Amino acid sequence: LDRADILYNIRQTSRPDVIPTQRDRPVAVSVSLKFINILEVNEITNEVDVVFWQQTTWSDRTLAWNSSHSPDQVSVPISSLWVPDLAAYNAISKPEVLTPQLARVVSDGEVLYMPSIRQRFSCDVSGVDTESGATCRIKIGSWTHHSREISVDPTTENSDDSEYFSQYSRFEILDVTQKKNSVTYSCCPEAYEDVEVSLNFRKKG
Amino acid sequence: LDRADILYNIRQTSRPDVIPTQRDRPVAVSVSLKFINILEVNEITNEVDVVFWQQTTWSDRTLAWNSSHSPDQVSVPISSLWVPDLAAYNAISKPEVLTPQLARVVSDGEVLYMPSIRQRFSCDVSGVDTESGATCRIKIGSWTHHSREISVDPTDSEYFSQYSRFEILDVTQKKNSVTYSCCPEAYEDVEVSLNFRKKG
Amino acid sequence: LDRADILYNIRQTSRPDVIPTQRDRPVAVSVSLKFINILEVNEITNEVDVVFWQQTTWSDRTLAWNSSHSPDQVSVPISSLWVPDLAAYNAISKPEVLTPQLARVVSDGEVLYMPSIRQRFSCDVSGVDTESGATCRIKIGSWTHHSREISVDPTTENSDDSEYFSQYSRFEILDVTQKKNSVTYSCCPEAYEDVEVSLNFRKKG
Amino acid sequence: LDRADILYNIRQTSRPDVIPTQRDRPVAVSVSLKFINILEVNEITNEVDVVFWQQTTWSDRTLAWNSSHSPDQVSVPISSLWVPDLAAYNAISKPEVLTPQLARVVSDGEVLYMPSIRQRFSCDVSGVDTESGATCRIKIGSWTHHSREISVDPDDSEYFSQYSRFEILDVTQKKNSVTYSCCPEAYEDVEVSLNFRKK
Amino acid sequence: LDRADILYNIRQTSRPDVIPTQRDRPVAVSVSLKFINILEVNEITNEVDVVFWQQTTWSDRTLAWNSSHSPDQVSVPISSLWVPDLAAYNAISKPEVLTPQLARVVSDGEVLYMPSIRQRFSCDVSGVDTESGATCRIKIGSWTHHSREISVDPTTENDDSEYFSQYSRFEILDVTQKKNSVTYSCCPEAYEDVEVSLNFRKKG
Amino acid sequence: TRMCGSMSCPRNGCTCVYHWRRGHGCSCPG
Amino acid sequence: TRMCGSMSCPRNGCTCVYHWRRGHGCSCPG
Amino acid sequence: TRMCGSMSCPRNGCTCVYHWRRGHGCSCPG
Repeated sequence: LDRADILYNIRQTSRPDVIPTQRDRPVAVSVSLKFINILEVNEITNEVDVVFWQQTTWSDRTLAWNSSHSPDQVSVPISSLWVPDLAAYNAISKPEVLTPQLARVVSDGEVLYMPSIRQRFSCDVSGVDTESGATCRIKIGSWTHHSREISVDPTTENSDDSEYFSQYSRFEILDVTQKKNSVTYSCCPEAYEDVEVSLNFRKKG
Repeated sequence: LDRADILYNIRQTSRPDVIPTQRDRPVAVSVSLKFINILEVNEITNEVDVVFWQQTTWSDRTLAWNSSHSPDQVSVPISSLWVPDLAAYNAISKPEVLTPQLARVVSDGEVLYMPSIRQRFSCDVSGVDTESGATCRIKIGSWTHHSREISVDPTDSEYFSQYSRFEILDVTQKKNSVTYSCCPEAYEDVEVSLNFRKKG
Repeated sequence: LDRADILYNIRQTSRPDVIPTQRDRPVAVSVSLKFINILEVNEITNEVDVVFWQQTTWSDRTLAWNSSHSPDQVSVPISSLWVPDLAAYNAISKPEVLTPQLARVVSDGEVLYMPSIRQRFSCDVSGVDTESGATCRIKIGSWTHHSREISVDPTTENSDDSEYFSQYSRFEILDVTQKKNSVTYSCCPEAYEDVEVSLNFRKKG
Repeated sequence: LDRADILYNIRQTSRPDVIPTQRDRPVAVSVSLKFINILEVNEITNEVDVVFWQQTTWSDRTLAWNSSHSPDQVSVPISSLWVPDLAAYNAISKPEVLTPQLARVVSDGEVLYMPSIRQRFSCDVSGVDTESGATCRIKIGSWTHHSREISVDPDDSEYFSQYSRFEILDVTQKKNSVTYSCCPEAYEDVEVSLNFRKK
Repeated sequence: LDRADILYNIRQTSRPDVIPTQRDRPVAVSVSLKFINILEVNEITNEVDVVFWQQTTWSDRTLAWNSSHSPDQVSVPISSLWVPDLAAYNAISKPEVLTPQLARVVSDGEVLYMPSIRQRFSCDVSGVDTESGATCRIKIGSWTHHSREISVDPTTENDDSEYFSQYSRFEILDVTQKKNSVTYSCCPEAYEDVEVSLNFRKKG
Repeated sequence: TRMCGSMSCPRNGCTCVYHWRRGHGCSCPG
Repeated sequence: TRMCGSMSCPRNGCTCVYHWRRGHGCSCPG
Repeated sequence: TRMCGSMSCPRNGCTCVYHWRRGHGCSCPG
């Protein structure tokens, strides 16, 4: 198979508006934020303006192809694929995507989408000028699917907190933590899952 | 039916640009605003910048399914269904929709659309710095369908950011009728009253 | 007929990129600007930001249907219809449409489009702080069509300074005036029509 | 022919991504700026924010029709037509088009497109507060086509806003032909000089 | 062939969402920034606002045609063509494209795309007020492709080469372009970028 | 009658204008 | 008049330019 | 010659990098 053939098969097989649940098990989405920059902090409005890479992955086995004598991956426009309907529950601006809107599809059906995103959040910004610093919490989950349809887990990773953080930023990263929540109601046997990302940062100086 | 089949049947059956009136009753739209944050307030200009989840629901019986081996709900892009043409009569900015443009269809034909919206309003902003606070009204209703075609009904600030500069004293939601000299018919709305103040 | 049938016939009959002239005769467009709010003023640049409802109507009798046992109107996305190419000749920003992009078609062929528009105009803004106030002039006409294709007239009203104008605005309306202009050139027998709306407003004390 | 027929034939015949060169010869585009307003000026940064009508015309003879017993012109969306790929070489913002994107096509194949545009420029700026004033130059030409494909050729205050902080002393429009050592063909622009000052 | 024929054939044949490989060699992309203006600089925030021409070229052999008795080039909308997925790793705003989105296609299959772009970067900026000046580095590479799919090289390499305004508050001391190749012990393929270094200062 | 270039104007209270292709014109009220 | 790199300018009043692929050039009046 | 993690760099003048999925790497000139 060549790259054109792979892209053709992916288009025929991917239904961008249909979650690729396989035998009604949930699609396992993994997500992790890598912070690149913290741009503006606002004492008055309690807003922080942040740039981050959103490492997002999931599997759609129906996309798979045999990769002996064929490329093992391709890059595919996201409009040709189902992507999870992730949202930051407490974002106060729309996410500005800075990068080409392409995902990487592996021959086994794994999908890797890592947009660079610029977005404002609500933050307690008083302690930004203190030793302990301020903390921004970003809560990310599926906007419309519960836990029987999408599961959301923090990727477990090594790389330093500030590994890709601009050294020319006015702020420094003290700590990033990424933990999972399940909100569950007496209504339903299913839960709503999110990843809570905590960004502990302060001004240098 | 699987999710793909449901979406297929919805596309065959749904007319996204036709109000799903059945049998000359108005289509009953229920709307409720859950406030997430208040960003900027201006006592001088009477402008407020607000983030809210607009919980919208209605019924479209033609979307229902009853088949065995089927999900109880699906998520669908809004371009695949009729959604009400709601507008804030007193907005002074275009609504910035922050979330994916998907609606939830329940197998009984109920539709749930809950966008997170950021929007500026012209509003009574008096006493934001006082104990009693300010009370800002948001009027939401159908832009083009009058009260014989769409009705609007309202449906505990669990969702409000604790890192906001303001706190919510009270939200109340009443039903009303707009009329203007342009148009001979009346348009139902929900008037949402947001009583809030600066934290001290 | 049901609503879907009506919308089907409207799409077959209305050609969005063809003016619906019926024989020789011009499409008669009526327009009225209803001011909702005056938002931002700039002393330095002499710009004013204005929100207004642009009440626009016209007839396309070929859209008409018998309504006695059918809906008397429908709401139709504007991309399915011809709408006039109206423009504010002297705007200094693009018009931001704030409302759903739908028009009303009545069973007699009348078309009603009333977007809420936010747009910047050039204004004397020192005078906004004076007793006499400032005046913002908005000149509206067809951008490309002359009077034998589209005629543009101010709607006949029964109204006010306002029931439309926000009572929470920093400004108050002293006066609104509406005149028509008909511009003719010695080359050509046709006229170019606009409606000039003058908004005299000032700060409340 | 009626208006619908004309628009149908224009769509069949116009190829919006194909320059309508007739034989070897260039499409002759004429362009002229009418200034409506100058909004913000910055003597420090040398940035100016300007609104202007860009009167643009050219011919595409393949669009022509017989106009006895038919309309002599029609209005056509520009997405149905080839339009020249004009750009202001020294703009520092994207052009905000303020008006409906329609052109006028005459039955002889002449095309008239006149968008109102708001755009920021890098510009001299000095002496805006003086009697002589400042002069801002705007250079407009084809972004990708040379002179064998497109040629570019050229009252004052008649549409200039009465509420502007500035007044127009003079506008002049001259043509340039730039030639480069690689190629025998030239790149044509119109240089518009706007001499203005504070009132 | 006339221009219309060429544009018709280009629309058939070109796959805008498929990298135009030819015989599983990488597509060789060459890129260079030409700076036109530096608009805002911030010593406090380390943000710079820049206007630049992004000179980009590559080949797509499938577009080629015989050019005797035919035009040797045409202009083609980029929505009809594959374009490389380049990105500035340290951009903090979306790139605002200021110019018509057309590329030049040569009869041999070469593509020349030179958008004028306005973009903000996070950048050093410290000695902007000094004789030596500040240096802003911009790192550009393919967002999703490695070196066996796309290779990225600086175009054969120039300075303030009579692109830069003269009405700007700043002057260009030097622009330099170097290439990097990042390789990991997992994988045989490399990840390529071009580092563009803009050394500029305030006049006065 | 008000005269704009070579043109005599249909009506009262007019006003002169010039269009870059169509020539001298009369902008007339009402 | 002007020499602009390897280019001798066709007339008077010409200024210099460089394009990264087309070379040194003369921007000329008329 | 530079070692990045367990990896020996192909040539001199290389710097070290760590990618969250690919591991230790060498960023090399040329």
